[PDB]
Amino acid sequence: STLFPKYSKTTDGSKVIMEQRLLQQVNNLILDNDICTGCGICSEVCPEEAISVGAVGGVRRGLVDDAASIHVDETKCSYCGVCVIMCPFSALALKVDGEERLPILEKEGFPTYDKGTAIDQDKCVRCNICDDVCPRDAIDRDVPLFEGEDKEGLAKGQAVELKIRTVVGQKKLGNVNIIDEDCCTCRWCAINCPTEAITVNKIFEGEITFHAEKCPGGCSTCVDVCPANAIYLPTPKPAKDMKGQIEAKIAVNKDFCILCGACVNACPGEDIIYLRRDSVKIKGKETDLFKKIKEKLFTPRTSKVKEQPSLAGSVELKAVS
Amino acid sequence: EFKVDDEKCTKCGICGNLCEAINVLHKPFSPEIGKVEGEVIWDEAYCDGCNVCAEACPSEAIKVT
Amino acid sequence: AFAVHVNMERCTGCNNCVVACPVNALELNTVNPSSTDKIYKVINGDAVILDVKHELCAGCGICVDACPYDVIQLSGQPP
Amino acid sequence: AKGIVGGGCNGCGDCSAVCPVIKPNPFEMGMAPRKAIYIYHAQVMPLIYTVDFDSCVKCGLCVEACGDKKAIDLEMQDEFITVK
Ligand code: SF4
Ligand code: SF4
Ligand code: SF4
Ligand code: SF4
Ligand code: SF4
Ligand code: SF4
Ligand code: SF4
Ligand code: SF4
Ligand code: SF4
Ligand code: SF4
Ligand code: SF4
Ligand code: SF4
Repeated sequence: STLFPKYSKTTDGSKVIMEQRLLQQVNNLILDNDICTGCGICSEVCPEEAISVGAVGGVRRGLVDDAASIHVDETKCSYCGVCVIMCPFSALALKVDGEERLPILEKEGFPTYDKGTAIDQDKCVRCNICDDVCPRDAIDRDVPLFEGEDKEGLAKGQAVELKIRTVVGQKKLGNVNIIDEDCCTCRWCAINCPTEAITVNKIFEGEITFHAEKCPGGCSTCVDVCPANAIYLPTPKPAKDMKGQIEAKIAVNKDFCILCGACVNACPGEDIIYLRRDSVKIKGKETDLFKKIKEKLFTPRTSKVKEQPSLAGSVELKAVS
Repeated sequence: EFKVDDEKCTKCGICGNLCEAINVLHKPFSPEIGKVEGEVIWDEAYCDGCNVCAEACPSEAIKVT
Repeated sequence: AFAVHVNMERCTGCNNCVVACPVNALELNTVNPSSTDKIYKVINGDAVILDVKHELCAGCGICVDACPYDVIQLSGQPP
Repeated sequence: AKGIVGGGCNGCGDCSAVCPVIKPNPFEMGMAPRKAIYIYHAQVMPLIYTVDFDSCVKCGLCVEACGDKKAIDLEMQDEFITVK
């Protein structure tokens, strides 16, 4: 036949690298399996229907080795890079020759997500709460490390601008930012910031509901795979406090849920979870392709048991009317 | 001597990052409460009358003597 | 809809893969049970997967994490 | 015929200059890249720039590049003709 369209799919360590060789031109869709979260916002969005979703719970827990969260048919992929633009936690990158290069953005053919992050440095106080509560590793705080946990950044007494008496006003030593390509808009850091100095807006809007009475108990896969740790197992009450109400088995915090979909993709139940997104927030104008992608992302979905065998090896959800 | 006001403390580490006496333990963050909540522990074996951390706290949550 | 494989040679019949599977736990432990089919049942001392056509598993890893002497391999790739 | 006076395809190449999809070229036996909208080589007789619909993602950049010529119809379907 002909050989040179060499399609290869190599698992180089923790990165699954999907490639298309030519003589001098390559195409590398690189998935970083340590950051994927098992949402399907990469399978719903694929214009060419190549990305499928795999064993989300097992992979996200470390019990699966011969697979990633997602499988991409690199013979069908077209290397548009729509998946790279529309993945909320950037765990997919496109490298054309050897450099991260997105032609569709270079030509402005696709809008991007407006995570809209910012930290008014005239209000932040170098607190440590925002780095501590961040579910993902996306707060880059650049502060000199004082006697707490290390040798003095300047000195305990120079952490406060003191004339040696009284403090002179304000101290604010250093600078704190939010790696805008890693924030998932969970809002743990805005809701819990002491001085209200963080401005993040959720990319998706909608509602998610948990029918606790249908969780079969010891299945905290949803809890394990939620990126924004919105889900919790409601703590059992002590005795002399139960008051005839026994307990719930699972619940969610709508303040922190980012409407990703990993919970739905991971739950082995039937319809415990109901997910429906209503509005994605973007910058960049629009496209007919983007209207199609909105229509694809905005269909309600829920779990399913006993999907069809012909597609064994992937996930299929329920279409809710 | 030392006394925090848990009424007006946000558990910001900027009080336990300075002195080696103040160790601020944030017990694990759970969406149950959806808030930050921990404790400030002060040991005599390391203090001084420095009082820097009184005004280093963003809030006025710390009075020392 | 994944595929689970049980190494019959080192299965002891402990039944902690049957008790811990959240699809098995659907029948008796759910309000208004949806589906009453079961992946594993320990017949003759070893765990047998009744889910022959790979339709009910969800790659949860509760069963791989449960078996005390690792013996359940979970395949996340299409069979 | 369809009513666009300004014309159809003149083979300028702006469409393939802006297309982001890259696929192997069957004319070059796969050794060379070509966009989703393409010609095999520069000496093709109808210089009309086919669109490869199996690989197009309908991003719509090609139509913006084509502009007033309006040669690109991304919704075209297989037409059937009977000839004696
Ligand atoms: S969209 Fe979700 S599943 Fe797809 S690559 Fe991004 S994080 Fe992973
Ligand atoms: S690059 Fe485009 S075609 Fe390829 S997997 Fe991503 S979205 Fe699908
Ligand atoms: S939580 Fe707010 S005040 Fe504290 S470091 Fe972060 S941005 Fe600054
Ligand atoms: S919104 Fe969430 S992920 Fe983004 S910086 Fe804040 S805590 Fe981190
Ligand atoms: S609770 Fe929200 S963020 Fe967490 S998995 Fe479910 S949809 Fe995603
Ligand atoms: S919602 Fe899904 S993952 Fe969570 S306990 Fe129920 S079945 Fe298990
Ligand atoms: S004393 Fe001040 S800085 Fe320290 S934890 Fe309390 S509020 Fe935060
Ligand atoms: S008074 Fe000074 S020495 Fe004592 S705990 Fe506060 S900062 Fe540390
Ligand atoms: S992976 Fe989960 S659903 Fe599948 S057999 Fe194991 S416990 Fe059951
Ligand atoms: S848990 Fe392991 S040892 Fe026990 S029955 Fe299942 S496969 Fe066999
Ligand atoms: S389709 Fe339009 S842009 Fe492309 S070569 Fe023809 S006239 Fe030029
Ligand atoms: S619509 Fe198709 S041919 Fe035109 S730029 Fe987009 S991918 Fe290329």
